[PDB]
Amino acid sequence: WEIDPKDLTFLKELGTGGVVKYGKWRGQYDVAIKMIKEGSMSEDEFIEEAKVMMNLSHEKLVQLYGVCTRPIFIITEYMANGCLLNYLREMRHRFQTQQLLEMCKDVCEAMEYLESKQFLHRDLAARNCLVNDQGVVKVSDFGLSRYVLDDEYTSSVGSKFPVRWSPPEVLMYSKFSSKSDIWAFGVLMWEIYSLGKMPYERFTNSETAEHIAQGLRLYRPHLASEKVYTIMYSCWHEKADERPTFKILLSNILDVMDEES
Ligand SMILES: O=C(CNc1cccc(Cl)c1)N[C@@H]1CCCN(c2ncnc3[nH]ccc23)C1
Repeated sequence: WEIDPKDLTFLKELGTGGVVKYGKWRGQYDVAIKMIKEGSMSEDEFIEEAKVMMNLSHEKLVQLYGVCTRPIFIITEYMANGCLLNYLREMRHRFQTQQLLEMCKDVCEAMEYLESKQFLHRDLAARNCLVNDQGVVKVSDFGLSRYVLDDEYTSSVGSKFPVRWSPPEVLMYSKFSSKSDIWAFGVLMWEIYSLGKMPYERFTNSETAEHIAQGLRLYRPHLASEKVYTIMYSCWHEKADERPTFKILLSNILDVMDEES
């Protein structure tokens, strides 16, 4: 469960927000080293659950290799093409919709696995997915929000809360469940088919919440076929119990993949 930090070679910085670096493990294996900002996380709680998130293995989940326990380190799978949000916004890729659908299926596969384990992501969004050197999308930082201490992010009334990815029952009552992950998944499909535009682009968070409370929704990205739009729209039913499962969403996505080509 614990990785010896002396086995790490740091090679390049990948981002600061704490700090993420590219490096090697025992000379050979590529890794991401996440160096957590002091005071930013409930580290004891994180460490205890870290023991659980490593048994969470799936080809479409960014793999947790271990932790170093200042700053403590989270060592994970390295994803050469970075976060899905920036990849989507690189217009040079000139994606086909078949590739976009495959991105959606990648995430849906990961989320069905998490569902089968009764594990919530709680912050699913394109900014929390990564792309590897082969172009496969995997979902990262699942469950992480439970241990972030910043209160602009903890609470539904927070300036950093994922308002645009939250169902009505989350915005009004903080009711989290599998179906708030389902809702967020549908917004993620919208992000993917919109090549990474911000959901509810011309609205504030507060306008977005009123719009959702009123029963109005995101509409169809240009690159989305009717059958793809139907899939994402189904994640946004006002009644949580009316929303599909990730198993059902996976079948719907597989069906459309067949029908395109
Ligand atoms: O990992 C995050 C944010 N989450 C986070 C969570 C806990 C602690 C810390 Cl410090 C950060 N961002 C980085 C930015 C740079 C590009 N990234 C990667 N590139 C390439 N491979 C990779 N593997 C994992 C991340 C990764 C994502």
